[PDB]
Amino acid sequence: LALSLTADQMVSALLDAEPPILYSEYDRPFSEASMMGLLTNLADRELVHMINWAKRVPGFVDLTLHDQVHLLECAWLEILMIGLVWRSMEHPGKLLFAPNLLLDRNEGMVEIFDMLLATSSRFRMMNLQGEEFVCLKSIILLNSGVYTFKSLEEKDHIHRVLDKITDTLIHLMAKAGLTLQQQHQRLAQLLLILSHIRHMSNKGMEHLYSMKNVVPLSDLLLEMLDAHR
Amino acid sequence: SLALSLTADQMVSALLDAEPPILYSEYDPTPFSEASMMGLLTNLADRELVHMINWAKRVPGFVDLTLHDQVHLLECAWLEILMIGLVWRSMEHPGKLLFAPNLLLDRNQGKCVEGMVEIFDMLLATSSRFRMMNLQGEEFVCLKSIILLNSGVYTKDHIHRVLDKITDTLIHLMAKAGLTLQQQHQRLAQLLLILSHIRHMSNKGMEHLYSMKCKNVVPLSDLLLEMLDAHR
Amino acid sequence: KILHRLLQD
Amino acid sequence: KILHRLLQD
Ligand SMILES: C[C@]12CC[C@@H]3c4ccc(O)cc4CC[C@H]3[C@@H]1CC[C@@]2(O)C#Cc1ccc(N)cc1
Repeated sequence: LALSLTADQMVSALLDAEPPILYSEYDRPFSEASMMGLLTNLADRELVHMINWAKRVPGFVDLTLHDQVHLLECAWLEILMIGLVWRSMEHPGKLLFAPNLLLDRNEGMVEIFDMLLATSSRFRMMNLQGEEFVCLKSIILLNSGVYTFKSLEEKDHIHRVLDKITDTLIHLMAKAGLTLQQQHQRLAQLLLILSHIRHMSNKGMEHLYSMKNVVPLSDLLLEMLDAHR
Repeated sequence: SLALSLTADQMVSALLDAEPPILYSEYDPTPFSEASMMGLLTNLADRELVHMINWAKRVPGFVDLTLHDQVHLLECAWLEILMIGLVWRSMEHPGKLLFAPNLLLDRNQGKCVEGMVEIFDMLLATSSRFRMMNLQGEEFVCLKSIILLNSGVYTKDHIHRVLDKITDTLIHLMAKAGLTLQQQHQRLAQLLLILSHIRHMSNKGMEHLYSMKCKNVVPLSDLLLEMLDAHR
Repeated sequence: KILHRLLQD
Repeated sequence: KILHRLLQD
């Protein structure tokens, strides 16, 4: 089914599937544990929408439940991070976790914060478009866990969908007037950022393993934690 | 400065000529234990780092960078570069990792060290992916230098200008092999997305190397410890 | 796990 | 650091 979608049908399907931007419970005194509780509470509520967003990504439902679980267990934090970086693009030097939760740079979380800020500045410098963002986010979902999958094993179906999204990114850049050289360079620049997003996610998992201390975590968030550890 | 003026073939030839040699492990093997197998691997990694440092200086454009920037890029990418080299020379040995010509290990031997079977299966899968894709040596040296320049750039316009040229070099190779325009950008995307998994394997390996220093059983060299300390 | 039941819906 | 020496040599 996903193999029949044109480039515009691919974009429109991914745009229609976009989850909403949820709100934080931010108000008034703020302990470092209270600030983290707002972020983990927000991430938990976002996880429910991401799960239903994934089922709308073309090809994801064609997979086994076991592989759908595996792809989400590996990519859930990368997808939260690229969404945060996306909606923080128009706010230089600040991270927009929620519309009412705009955090500037001011224990160890400052390393993750600066890396997310640098990713947001890189997206802003490149003038990243929404149609490109939804493609990159769906690539992360399908690519982050494909290398960690017996012989029954059509994972070429994922690579077939991955190649379809790659054609979509090129179709987008060709519409923006970019030459063939500029299309290939921009495509490479976007995918190389996914390596840094993976790096931020791995460093985030190490911080999240340390938190599972006093700051409470939801049952779904703890299950996503046990996958990487 | 000077890298941007090369042609696509001059870039390939320069990267191929800069390739570090395949080093050997310490002979007289004796099966391996947890302490002995890790000693051979860390001894090998330390000797390869010396060659990697000189290989990096031969990557076009890398010397145009500040000493501080050269330090930062190598500190962030050294384990990814070791891994993509191991994966590359393990291609024609399916199910086995060619750490050295005299140190070919399979998944069974990775169980001598706890938690190493996960890294082993991840490294074996990457090698099978390259073998499935029929990865060429000209493409390999492009990917390896891309890791060097990209892995630390986010933590600078000259570096991204060199990355664009290596990208043009990648497309130039695929257009050489007869690949159509659609096959070129699809293969380009497939190769670059594998770098995300190589980043993941490196991060998992760094945690083991840190827990390895905190064990003090297998010795780590001062150079290898300094590269570790930069990730803490 | 919760991820399985939420994918079932 | 040792990395400084080898990059200059
Ligand atoms: C760096 C490393 C040992 C050396 C290896 C090595 C050596 C030479 C080379 O050309 C490439 C590589 C790539 C993989 C490297 C290992 C990946 C796993 C490793 O990080 C380790 C370890 C480890 C694992 C488990 C425990 N318990 C302790 C240490």
